[PDB]
Amino acid sequence: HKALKKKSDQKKLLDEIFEANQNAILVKQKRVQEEKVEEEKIVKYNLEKA
Amino acid sequence: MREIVHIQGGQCGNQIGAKFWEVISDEHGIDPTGTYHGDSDLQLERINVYYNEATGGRYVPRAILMDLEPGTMDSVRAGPFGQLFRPDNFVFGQTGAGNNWAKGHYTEGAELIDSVLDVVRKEAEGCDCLQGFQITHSLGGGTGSGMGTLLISKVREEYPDRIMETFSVVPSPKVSDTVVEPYNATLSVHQLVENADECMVIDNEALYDICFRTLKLTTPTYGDLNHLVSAAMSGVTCCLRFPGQLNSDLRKLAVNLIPFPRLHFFMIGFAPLTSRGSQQYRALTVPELTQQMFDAKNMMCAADPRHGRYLTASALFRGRMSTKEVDEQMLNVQNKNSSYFVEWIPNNIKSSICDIPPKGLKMAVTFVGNSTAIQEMFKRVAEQFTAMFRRKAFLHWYTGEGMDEMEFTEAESNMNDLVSEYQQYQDATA
Amino acid sequence: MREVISIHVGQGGIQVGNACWELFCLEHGIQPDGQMPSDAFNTFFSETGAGKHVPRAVFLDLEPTVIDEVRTGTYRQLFHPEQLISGKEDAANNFARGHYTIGKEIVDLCLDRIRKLADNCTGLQGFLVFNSVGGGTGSGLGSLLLERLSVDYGKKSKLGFTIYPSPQVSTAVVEPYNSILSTHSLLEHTDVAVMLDNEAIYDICRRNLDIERPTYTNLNRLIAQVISSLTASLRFDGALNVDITEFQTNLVPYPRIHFMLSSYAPIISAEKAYHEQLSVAEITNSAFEPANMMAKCDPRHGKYMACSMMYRGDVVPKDVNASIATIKTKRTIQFVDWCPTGFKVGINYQPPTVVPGGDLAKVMRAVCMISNSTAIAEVFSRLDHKFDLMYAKRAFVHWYVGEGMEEGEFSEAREDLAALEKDYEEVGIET
Amino acid sequence: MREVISIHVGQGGIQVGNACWELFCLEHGIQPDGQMPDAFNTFFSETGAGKHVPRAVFLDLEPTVIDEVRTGTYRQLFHPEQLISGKEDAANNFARGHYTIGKEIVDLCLDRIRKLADNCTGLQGFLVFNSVGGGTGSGLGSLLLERLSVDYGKKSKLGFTIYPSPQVSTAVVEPYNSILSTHSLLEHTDVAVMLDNEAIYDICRRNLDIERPTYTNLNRLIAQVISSLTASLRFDGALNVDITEFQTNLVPYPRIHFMLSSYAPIISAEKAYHEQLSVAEITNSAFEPANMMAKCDPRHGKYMACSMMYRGDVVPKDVNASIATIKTKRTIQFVDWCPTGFKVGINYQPPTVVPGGDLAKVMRAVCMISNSTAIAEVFSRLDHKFDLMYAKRAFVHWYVGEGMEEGEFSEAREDLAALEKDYEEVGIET
Ligand SMILES: Nc1nc2c(ncn2[C@@H]2O[C@H](COP(=O)(O)OP(=O)(O)OP(=O)(O)O)[C@@H](O)[C@H]2O)c(=O)[nH]1
Ligand SMILES: Nc1nc2c(ncn2[C@@H]2O[C@H](COP(=O)(O)OP(=O)(O)OP(=O)(O)O)[C@@H](O)[C@H]2O)c(=O)[nH]1
Ligand SMILES: Nc1nc2c(ncn2[C@@H]2O[C@H](COP(=O)(O)OP(=O)(O)O)[C@@H](O)[C@H]2O)c(=O)[nH]1
Ligand SMILES: [Mg+2]
Ligand SMILES: [Mg+2]
Repeated sequence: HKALKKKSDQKKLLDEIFEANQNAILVKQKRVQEEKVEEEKIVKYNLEKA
Repeated sequence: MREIVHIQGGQCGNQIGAKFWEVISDEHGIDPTGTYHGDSDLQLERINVYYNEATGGRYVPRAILMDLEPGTMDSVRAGPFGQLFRPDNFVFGQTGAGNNWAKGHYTEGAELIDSVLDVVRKEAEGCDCLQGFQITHSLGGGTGSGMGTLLISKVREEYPDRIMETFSVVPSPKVSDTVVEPYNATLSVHQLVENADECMVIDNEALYDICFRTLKLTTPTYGDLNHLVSAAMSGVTCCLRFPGQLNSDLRKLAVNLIPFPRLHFFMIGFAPLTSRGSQQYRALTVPELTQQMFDAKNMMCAADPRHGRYLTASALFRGRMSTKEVDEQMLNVQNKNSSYFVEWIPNNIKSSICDIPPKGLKMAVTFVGNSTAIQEMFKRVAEQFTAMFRRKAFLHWYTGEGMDEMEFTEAESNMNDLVSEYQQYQDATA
Repeated sequence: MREVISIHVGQGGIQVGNACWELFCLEHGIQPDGQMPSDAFNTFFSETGAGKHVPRAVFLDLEPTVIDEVRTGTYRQLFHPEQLISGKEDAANNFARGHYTIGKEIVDLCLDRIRKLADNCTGLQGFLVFNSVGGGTGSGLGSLLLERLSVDYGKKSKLGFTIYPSPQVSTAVVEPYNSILSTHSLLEHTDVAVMLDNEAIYDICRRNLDIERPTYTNLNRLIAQVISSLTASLRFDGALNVDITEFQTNLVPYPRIHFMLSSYAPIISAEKAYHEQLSVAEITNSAFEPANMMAKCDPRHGKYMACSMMYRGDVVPKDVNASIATIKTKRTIQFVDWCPTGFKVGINYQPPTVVPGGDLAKVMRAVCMISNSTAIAEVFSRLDHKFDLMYAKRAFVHWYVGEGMEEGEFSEAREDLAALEKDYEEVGIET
Repeated sequence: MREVISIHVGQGGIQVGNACWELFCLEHGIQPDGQMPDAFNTFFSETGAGKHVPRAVFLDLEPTVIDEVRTGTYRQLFHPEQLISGKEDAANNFARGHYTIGKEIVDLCLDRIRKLADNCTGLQGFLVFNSVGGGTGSGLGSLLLERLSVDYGKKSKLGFTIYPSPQVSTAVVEPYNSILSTHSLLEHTDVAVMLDNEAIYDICRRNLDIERPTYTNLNRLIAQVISSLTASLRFDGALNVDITEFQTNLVPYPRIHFMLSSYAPIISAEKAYHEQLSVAEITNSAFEPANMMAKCDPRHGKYMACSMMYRGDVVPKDVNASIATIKTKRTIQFVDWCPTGFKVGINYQPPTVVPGGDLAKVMRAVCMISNSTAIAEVFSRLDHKFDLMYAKRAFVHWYVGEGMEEGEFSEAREDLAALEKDYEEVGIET
């Protein structure tokens, strides 16, 4: 029973630690998008100034 | 009373003990759960020799399992009767020696053996009356050949009055599984000759030959080899844990078998071993079984016993018998092959009888023979050792872990000497 | 029955107080309107009798833009209408303007609000203050508030979360003067002072969070997370609780040395924390890593005096002790000779909360460390050098002389800085 | 509780690490995403949930292969900060990768290695994969070996180097960096396995019946060899062998640590099952002079040692019977100072088969690692090729302009000459 309890607690912790990785799969995609947005802003600045 | 405690180390020793205690458990009728379920009253009256008692009527092995790697013990614990062993006696390392005698005897083993020595001394002090110690090991593995003889030494200075027997598996040149076998066999024999009260040589190639030809079975296995070894081991002490016409302990055997203290390397044989097809053929009788015992082909070794003269012989007959034609057949055998018997020792055969036969068999013989044919394994091992050492092949581990070539030279000289005087008495005449 | 009062002065102070107040409201479950969607809130909030909760915070500024933005934002119904003190004229980065000219007419109303708020509390733990040091109005108002409070209340504890300028990155050109003046003012009047420079947090966001074009909101959210980790012990049950008064029992050997620097872990993007176990050993190694320090200083350049560190989550004391043993065994970190043990540990059960739309994710284990070490002399030395470079030619001195400040005020601050550096040097040597 | 860390540097190293990692995942049942739909601990580590993070590191200064790996189906399997990718390729220059641009990457590599090793508690050792005919690969491998030898010390490292073919070459300056890397690794690598491409091409042509082979087939065969080598640590067997149990049985002297591998059987499913694939015929095919992955003739020199691993349902008596026939064979002769040179390992797990591959599955497989004195020919031809261009100081300026000294080639030449002299001295009988 003790082994079962420890294994179950560990396994639930695992399903909880499937999680501050997927979050910045999303967030790192967002950061790459924001860097590309900064590049687009630079392009717009150059075009308008020219 | 007069009990003995088991110590096994290395993969080979562990797997030998695994079948040995399965055999002894079936012999005593003990279930794998440690609960007695025998039918004869005698099955319990001396069950204390190999078992300690725990509360609840349960019986626990008095065996200590030790190794520098935990894989073999973790595997055997899942096998049949593996739950019997006390987890406290299990001691294992985390690195391994890699079949290297230097690593197994100097660096890791010296530090590790403290806990197993603690458990050994505790178990020995717990025993009512200590009779002796028994070790099972293989000389072809460096780590085992190291710590086994190391523990032999440090049990020896502590208990100099007790008896000790080792079952040594030496690497034969026919079936070779490791190339550094000559080195570790050399280093193991050099220390074993100094402290071994008794040593019993076992050869896997001879096991292969006997399982091929005697049983005539198609696919031999390490399980069959272990069964044969276990039956032979149990026959050594059969009359010790069950009654016989002649009570003859291990120390009886020591008194009657070793003429001089350094000649304590013996050869074992068991009978009967019959094929399944010929099992219903054989006419189980004392004369046929004892002649089957003295054939050179029944041995579990490579040394042809007809190439030399037996210094002495010992037969442990097992079953309900009388002694008369037993004795007369002993006399006939000693008269008929008198050329193969060294002359300055008249009546050089001991006979002992145990009243209960082996489980599954009405009549059996266990033979131990001290002969002048054993020089051959030592000679071939020394030849291989010197051929591989003359060019300093693979000596770099042994040099890099604190040991030097002077110890190798001393060991080689020591066993060369040993062969010299062990052959010397073969040519001796009165 | 325990309370703490929070002070936010200056543009940066208000912007970080707002950030900490979204996080506190989310953690306590309080809606933006202040109502209950459906009693540990008593540390930060007060019950009006029926319904909404009034935060125990005060906002001060002489520039009304941020105050108007707060009063027109979604949190207009939360704060009390008459606790957001707003002036008319900004000090324009002048410390003398905010300390002698226009802050005096506002500090009276501020003390009125402070005493009105303190009369409600019965188990007041102390005061926290937030202010940007690189701003004249913030520095002057904070210094004046510390001066008045130290005589109004006396032994009550005050903790200042000062945001010192970066070693080379600067927004203004006259900030060293008011930074040194405010440091001189607060040296003898602040019990605890935490360094919160921006360049280190920029580097942290760039490396761990992988944030390449950051803004002030992320910095304020990280500061809010640090504050929540520090203050969670007072409002959440834990196996080993630590109070505010239990800080300079362990972190401040001598009254003069009360400046310390913080770090948090795991400060990492939410990309590689599910794919690792977040073991206590590796999180406390990341916290102790010099590159993960939240203040731009090198701990390898000086000895360690004390470290008070708090875990929140399902951490184990045995694992914490095992990690501390490894840290002590490590050779790259050395403590001072007269301190055999310098680690104070706290344990809390509540995991950190996550804000929607933020950068940090939800984790079951976190640690916040507050370290006082002898390596912080470098920032004081570089600030002194920068101040001296401009004070050699008496540059920009007229802008402070014309606001009522005497000429000799800078000399005493310089002497105090030199004495403080000498004190650090004397403490840092072994016996 | 045993672990091993794998290093993959260079384009060929990455391409062979990928191939070995599909095979390991398939054998352990790990999905491409990693999610399982405890023997894995040898190669993988519990990352908590689902997938298992491999104990591997990837290094390259050319980001194309790294981007391909990170955009392939295995993006979710590998950690991103262990796939270290640079910006500028060394352009086949050993000096560029050893003195100029690899030094700014080696610090991050050592940090990653330390982070990976801190998790492991029973670290067996390190394996390294690198193409010798590439400047960046050779330089980074040499630098990593030199740094690790002082960072960890006695930890074992095994290098699977892919030496250039005797006549088939892709570049024109590869002998220089090959000799330089060999000089660097001679005193830094415990075991070095030759894996030249021409022999594998011949094997694929003769056995796999493929007239248009590519690098993927070679990488799959290398992966199968690695799996056969490492299956003993993660699968139960009647006779287990560890990584540390190699150079007691394959390396007589510390300088001689270069050996070649052979595998059997290699056959397609269209005609694999028309024959029984008996142990005798597979071990004869393995010993055949046409079945090595190294383009060398064993009939031109003596044999020093051979350690061979069988996987399947092998019988030890069958192994001994095959070894006896091999010893009886006259076309294969061992050196005088080596009576027994065969080491045998046994594993129960049959090899796994990859869908869409070339090799068909086998219930019986054997993989041999042999060290012999005939390997001097490749060193001699590489020395001749190096001298041909070093006579006129061709292509020396490209290395001199990268911080490399002029005399660095002379000491490598002297070391190669001394190594050849050492082989010649070892190869003579007493
Ligand atoms: N970390 C951080 N620092 C800030 C922030 N806003 C302002 N600062 C700091 O504050 C300094 C300038 O003062 P401000 O906060 O802009 O304004 P102030 O403190 O009210 O002083 P005045 O400019 O005179 O009104 C800058 O050098 C910044 O370092 C912020 O949002 N985050
Ligand atoms: N067996 C095998 N060898 C390869 C493979 N790829 C490259 N090589 C060997 O590597 C040598 C050239 O180096 P590459 O692997 O192409 O690239 P590199 O090792 O990173 O060195 P650089 O070319 O400077 O980047 C060639 O001569 C090949 O012999 C492969 O997939 N299989
Ligand atoms: N009878 C028998 N012999 C074995 C078995 N396993 C190994 N051996 C023998 O033991 C030798 C190798 O011993 P080894 O495993 O290295 O011993 P260790 O180093 O102490 O673990 C081989 O030559 C085999 O002949 C077994 O299961 N049964
Ligand atoms: Mg302002
Ligand atoms: Mg390349």
